Amino acid sequence: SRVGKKLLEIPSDVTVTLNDNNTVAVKGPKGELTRTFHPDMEIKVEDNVLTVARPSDQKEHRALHGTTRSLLGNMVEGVSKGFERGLELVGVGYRASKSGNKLVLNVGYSHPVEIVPEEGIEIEVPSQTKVVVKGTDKERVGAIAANIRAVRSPEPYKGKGIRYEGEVVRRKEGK
Amino acid sequence: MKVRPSVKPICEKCKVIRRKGKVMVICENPKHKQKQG
Amino acid sequence: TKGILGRKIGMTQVFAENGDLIPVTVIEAAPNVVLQKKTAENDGYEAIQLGFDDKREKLSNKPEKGHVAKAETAPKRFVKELRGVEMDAYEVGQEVKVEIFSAGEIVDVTGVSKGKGFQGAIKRHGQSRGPMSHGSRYHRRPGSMGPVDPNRVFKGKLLPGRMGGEQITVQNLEIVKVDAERNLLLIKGNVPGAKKSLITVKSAVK
Amino acid sequence: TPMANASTIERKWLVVDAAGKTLGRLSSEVAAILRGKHKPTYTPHVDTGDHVIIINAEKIELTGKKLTDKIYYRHTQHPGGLKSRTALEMRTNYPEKMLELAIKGMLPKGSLGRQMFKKLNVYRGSEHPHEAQKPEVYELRG
RNA sequence: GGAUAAGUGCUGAAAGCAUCUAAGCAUGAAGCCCCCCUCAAGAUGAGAUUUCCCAUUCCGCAAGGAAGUAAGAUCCCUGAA
RNA sequence: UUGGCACCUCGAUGUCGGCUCAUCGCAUCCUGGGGCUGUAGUCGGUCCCAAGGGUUGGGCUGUUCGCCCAUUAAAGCGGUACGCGAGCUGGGUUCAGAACGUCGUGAGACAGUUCGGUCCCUAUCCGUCGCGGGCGCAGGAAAUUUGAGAGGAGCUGUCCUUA
Repeated sequence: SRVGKKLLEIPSDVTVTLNDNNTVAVKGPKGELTRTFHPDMEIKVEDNVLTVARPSDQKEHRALHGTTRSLLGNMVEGVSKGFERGLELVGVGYRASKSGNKLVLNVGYSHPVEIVPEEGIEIEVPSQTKVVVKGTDKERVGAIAANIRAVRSPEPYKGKGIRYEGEVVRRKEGK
Repeated sequence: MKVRPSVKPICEKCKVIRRKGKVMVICENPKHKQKQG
Repeated sequence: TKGILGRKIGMTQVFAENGDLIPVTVIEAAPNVVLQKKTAENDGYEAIQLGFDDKREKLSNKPEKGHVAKAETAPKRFVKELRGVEMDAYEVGQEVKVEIFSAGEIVDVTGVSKGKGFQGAIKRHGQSRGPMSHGSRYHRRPGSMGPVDPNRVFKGKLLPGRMGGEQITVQNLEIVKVDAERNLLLIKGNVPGAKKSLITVKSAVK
Repeated sequence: TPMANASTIERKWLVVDAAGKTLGRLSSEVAAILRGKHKPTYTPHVDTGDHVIIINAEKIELTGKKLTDKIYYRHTQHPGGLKSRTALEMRTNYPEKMLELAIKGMLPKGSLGRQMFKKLNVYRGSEHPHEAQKPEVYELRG
């Protein structure tokens, strides 16, 4: 029962590089990534497989040892497969569209709403309602998704507004 | 929120945690949501 | 950013394609001239000077004469300095005029208020007076000076003094008319200062 | 009946970098030498100290959550004229003055304290205009 | 505009899950610093820029002093915005 | 707050209320931002962060307080010698007069009432607001300026559209 103790294979179409002490850089079909890590940690890529180690056993080193592996797994999974998040939305006049790369939302306001994925992330609008964010970093993807969801967060009485596809909305009884 | 020094869990699904050195309580039931202060 | 400076004359009324009056202020800005063109490399900021007069040599002095003789103009009486404008546009010896502006541009104007003299708390600071009857021996006076505990008087307590003579700006005015042949501006409303006094006009700091 | 110096002084010029240093433990030495306690020819009333230069003031360090929680208060002589500046924004905008504050605080008070403060000359970065004085480096004992 | 409060969160382990948090990222107030207005180099840390004047005479070993001046300013006078 | 103790003050620390003048705290009345809701909406309740600014005019009463009328976004709670009388008033308390009730044999007395009843002071120092002079700022001068730093300002409704 431990995370960082484990190991992360590196299937193919991937190249890891310790550019320096800790500033890892990864590449592959979807693109590339970089991260700087805590230097007390120890990283060693073997043939096709990555290993991580900590010097010691403290509340700090343990946590870092777990986070580094989980984060690197996220990195390689993004560079291979990419990360994706769906978003539904529920209303009557609630819908979406795009202005080129941008996103556009006609939900509930006197005005529409505009969103800009500036950072090498793309957005897809297969339907008027459903939306997809698609990129390489879970961090940025979830960030953008929450930026969207904050626009018209749902309501409990009538489940409205933006809504993660796997969301369990709380409900009320409109008196 | 329910700000109070006597912070506890209420139901079994209530989950105490610590955050920014403060004590807090989590649950899907927002009325069970608590904090010290 | 833009700006000019001239002299106030007076006030009057003007119509606007209607019966709609306009209380107008009248300014003459004989063509101002550049004198110096400052830089961040030597002066630490970008800015220019502007002169507005044509003095007598009996009134001017040698250093002024040199400082202007960089340009091909005469000594000046009202010299001031504009900031935060386009610099490549301007040059030295370059005259600037009223046809900069137009009849709808908004403005922030600046001048020196009138001198009211050593006046009291009411006229200076808008305080209320005491009653003039019911046995009162108190009126036209500033008020208490404060409480007892600190054994002193706080700063900022307001009191008589030489009211006036302050550098004042007025924002978001509107130009009404121009007469470049007479070198005149006609501005919607009223400005600080007395007649014959300096007035620096500027593109409004929106 | 020992000596008590007067106009028999040779004030050198020292230089100090602050790339990773704690300002308190640094200042507690620079002030000592500004006062001249690093000399045998010390007297309390003559300012036997030695001139000091500090570089890379921005690049000082601190312990704990001081950058967020250490507060330099400063009051005018107006009511509610209290003002506050965190060590962080002091470091960014102007670390010269926060170094000066610390050192001034741990200097003596009076005309002599002020005059030995006047020897100090703090500079952001690594520029050091005072080449002409032919200074030298001073590593810190601490 | 910038940084923040409460709050919201993303990613994420310690604690194979969960977790707004310890690492790391972002939001977020009539509030804080700015933007706006005024004063401000006695800021004895006395700043900067432009332009003007010239480097005279007497003593005094020198130190330094006075004694006429330049640029310029004032006394005095007419007056008030 | 009502109080307890008697520590400074009886070679005098003027005491309620009101006027003018403000100032500080925040346990926030409004405005701002949020959580929860037995929050459908509109309005709300409660809690959290926030003290920047603002926070009415009248009748009765000496009054504070309070009740009432009409408004307001709101009509905040408190401290500053229950702020401020060498700044004002002096209606009340609290001198001497007189009177009612009551008590007292009586002289007289009553946090019982009523009528009427002298509020002094040329500001030395600090402090505050304004104004000048002198010197300094490694020569002497005229101008323009930088900006450390300081102060000011900083509130809010109603209507139309969205609908």
